[PDB]
Amino acid sequence: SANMTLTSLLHIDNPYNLDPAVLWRPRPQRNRLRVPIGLDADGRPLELDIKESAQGGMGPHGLCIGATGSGKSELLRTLVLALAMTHSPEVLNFVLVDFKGGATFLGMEGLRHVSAIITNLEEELPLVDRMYDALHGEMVRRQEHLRHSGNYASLRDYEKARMEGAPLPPMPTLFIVLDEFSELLSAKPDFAELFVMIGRLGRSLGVHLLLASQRLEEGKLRGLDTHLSYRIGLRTFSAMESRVVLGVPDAYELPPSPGNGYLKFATEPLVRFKAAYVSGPVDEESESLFDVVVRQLAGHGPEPHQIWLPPLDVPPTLDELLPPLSPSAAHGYTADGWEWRGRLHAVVGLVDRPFDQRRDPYWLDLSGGAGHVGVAGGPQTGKSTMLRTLITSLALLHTPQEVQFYCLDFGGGTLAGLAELPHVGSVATRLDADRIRRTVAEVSALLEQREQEFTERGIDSMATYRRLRATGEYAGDGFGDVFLVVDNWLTLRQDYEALEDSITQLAARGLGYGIHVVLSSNKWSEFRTSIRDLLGTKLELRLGDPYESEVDRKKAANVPENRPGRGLTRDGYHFLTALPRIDGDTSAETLTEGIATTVKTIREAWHGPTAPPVRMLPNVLPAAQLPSAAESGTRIPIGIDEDSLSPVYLDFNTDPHFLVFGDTECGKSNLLRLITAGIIERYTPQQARLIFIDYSRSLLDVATTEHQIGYAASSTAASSLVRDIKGAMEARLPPPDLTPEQLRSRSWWTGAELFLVVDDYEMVATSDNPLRPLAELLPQARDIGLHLIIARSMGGAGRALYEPIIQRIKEMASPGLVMSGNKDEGILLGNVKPHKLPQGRGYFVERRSGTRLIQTAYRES
Ligand SMILES: Nc1ncnc2c1ncn2[C@@H]1O[C@H](COP(=O)(O)OP(=O)(O)OP(=O)(O)O)[C@@H](O)[C@H]1O
Ligand SMILES: Nc1ncnc2c1ncn2[C@@H]1O[C@H](COP(=O)(O)OP(=O)(O)OP(=O)(O)O)[C@@H](O)[C@H]1O
Ligand SMILES: [Mg+2]
Ligand SMILES: [Mg+2]
Repeated sequence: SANMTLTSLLHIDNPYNLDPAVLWRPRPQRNRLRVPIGLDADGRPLELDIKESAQGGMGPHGLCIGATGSGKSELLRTLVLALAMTHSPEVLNFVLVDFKGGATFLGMEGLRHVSAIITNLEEELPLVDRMYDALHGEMVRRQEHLRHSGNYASLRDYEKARMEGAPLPPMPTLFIVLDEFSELLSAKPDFAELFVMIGRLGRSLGVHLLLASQRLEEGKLRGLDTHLSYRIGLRTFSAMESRVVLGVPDAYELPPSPGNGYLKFATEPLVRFKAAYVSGPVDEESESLFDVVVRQLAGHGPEPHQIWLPPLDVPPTLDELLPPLSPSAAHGYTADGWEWRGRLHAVVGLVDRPFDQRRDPYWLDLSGGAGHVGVAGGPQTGKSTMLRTLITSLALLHTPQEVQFYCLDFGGGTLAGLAELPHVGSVATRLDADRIRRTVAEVSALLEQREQEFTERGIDSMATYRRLRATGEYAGDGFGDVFLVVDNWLTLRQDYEALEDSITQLAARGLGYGIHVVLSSNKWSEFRTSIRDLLGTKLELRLGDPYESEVDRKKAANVPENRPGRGLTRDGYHFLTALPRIDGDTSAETLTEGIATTVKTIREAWHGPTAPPVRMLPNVLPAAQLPSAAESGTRIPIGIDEDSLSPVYLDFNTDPHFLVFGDTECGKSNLLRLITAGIIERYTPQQARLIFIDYSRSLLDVATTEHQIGYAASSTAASSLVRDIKGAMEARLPPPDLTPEQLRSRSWWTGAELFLVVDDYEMVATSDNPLRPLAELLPQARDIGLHLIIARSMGGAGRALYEPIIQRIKEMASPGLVMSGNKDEGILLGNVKPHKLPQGRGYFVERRSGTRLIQTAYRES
């Protein structure tokens, strides 16, 4: 027995001129799914009929065993190719599976019969579980098709009803060839359930299975030995393996030459045969016969139903998951005229649904309820990338007047690439602490504004507000839907604990007023229990721990460790985050160049008002911007705070004294002239008078008025001015028997109040301090008309806190200001230790409102 060509057994004279029309002709009931595989001893061809026993013979399913060198690989090629040359893709589809990296089905791709070639599963082991659901889904799909089409019971009933005289789609029988199923089950033994289900359903569903392995052990065929009708035994490894698949050890004794084997079915005798080949040439009195055949058959017939889809390797882009994007008129670069534009929906990635034999785009409904977005994942998992997609995705479906973004980049500084977007208004890095506080303060203010205004106007919900601005006839707040983005929440609740509770309350009531938070961190446990529950839309990636997950502990573990972008959809499915690109390139190494081009496209397509910036404390605040005397009253504005950028006042009718510390050239003398000038504009010389102690002579600009009483530039002139004002205020001291009314009205004395303005107190606080005698009057300064306004340098200020004058001023809780300095001096006033501050800036300390960062005003001349 030499070796014969398959073209010979199929009665084909000319292989180089195949006609698919005369190959896929309607075959008789017996010849259906019946092809020759080789010749027997006598010389008669041996046919394999994989039809059910009730229709033909050798049952629906079968098994093939053959050790290395038995031609197991070549046999499987011959069987498939023969079936392909005898049937149309209309009536037959293949699922070719090899557990190990075998090139058995290499070249089968061209055939329209082949739905999927699943090779090499020993490596990416979880693919087995996917392949389970992909096939399990096919079983259910075929069944529901038979339940729906009519109420048929089997494919055969369906098929010829269809071909009898009916209108139905062709439903081809499915042939599944799984190689090395033995070492597959020894890897994932739970997979055997699929096999059993096939043996239970496959006959009616038209699904035929062929289990092939290099070597077998008897345990593997548990609950399968019955369903496997025909058995092809090539040269086995042991005598027992030959037995468990045939009943006799005859396969062990087969010649080492490949091609020889036996064929057992039911109770009918073995038939030794010799398989034909397809991997050779043909002669006459290079290239294989396989290639020649496939080359001609490829491209003919209906393309098969996809059972297996590309298993989540290369990430998609935003243009890939969205309709064609075009520069619209007064709508920017967006999906012009799309139904889902400006619906607060955003596409993020691609979800894998293998059971449903499809892959869905992942969409988020930030239109309320789930408007808050949370992201978690271990180091280098793909967070910072995820955020950039979500922002860009929203940026593509919305105009900068509809959405705004304010970011706190605490995870890599990658967000700075989107800073030129018209949708963003601020991108604060970890080094810009001033902008970080303001970014949160700005949104906090907007929330409070919308909290009141929405009730004042006829606005019942944020949906209405969005609908009002949509008319293009309403301005509102100047904002739309605002998104506060934090890259690393952990970093935030460490360096800025105060902002944790701040942003938390933003989330607790912001969704109803169009304020969204988009927070990201490493672990869900890094989010406090109070705020973690507020994140409606959670986007979970690969975690450092599969537990602590917010979807499924189990599933979380199956998420690829070192494959960035992979995650777990809320429904419990694997997905892959898209890339923030609209170019089309899906390569992560050229991401930087990609993002920059996307932002460039969106910005240049938008020719309107951009996102409102985060306003901050001015480097220089003009005193003219402060409320006038006719506005404030007797109160004197000195600057604005960081909290709400609102004026900060000093009311000398409530607290009589004021004290300010600060290093050299910080703004002491300027603040002193500012406060003084405020007194001039609000008091008449018969209401309040001034006395200056200015050794450095910095206060000449404000000592020219009629209020001026005494000006001292020397220690002698200073202490001289103390003697006469001491005895003066001593005269105003309350008589013992005064009624409470007389006390609070200050009736027993008349005249003006005295404002003692002292600049450079460190230079006047020598061994013999001129201000010392007045120390005993400072507590009684309220019952009289005394006021102390003192400025002192930073050096040795901490130890000066114990001086009689200052120690009593601080004791009676006088308003104070701590400007630029160092921490060596310790806490001077309030609860904040001094540090390097820009000119004019300081920490305003008041008994009420406590400590507050403010910016003092600059007064020229
Ligand atoms: N969906 C994706 N597809 C392909 N590559 C990705 C994807 N997501 C992230 N990457 C790659 O992973 C790298 C890290 O991304 P990213 O900075 O988002 O992770 P991270 O968790 O924020 O890192 P870190 O924890 O250090 O801040 C990037 O260089 C990017 O190229
Ligand atoms: N409120 C302010 N805002 C911005 N800049 C200011 C303010 N006040 C002062 N400056 C700047 O600081 C510089 C010094 O101001 P000022 O004379 O108040 O310092 P000082 O407290 O008197 O220090 P020194 O006692 O060492 O002179 C000035 O050149 C001025 O431009
Ligand atoms: Mg990061
Ligand atoms: Mg000064």
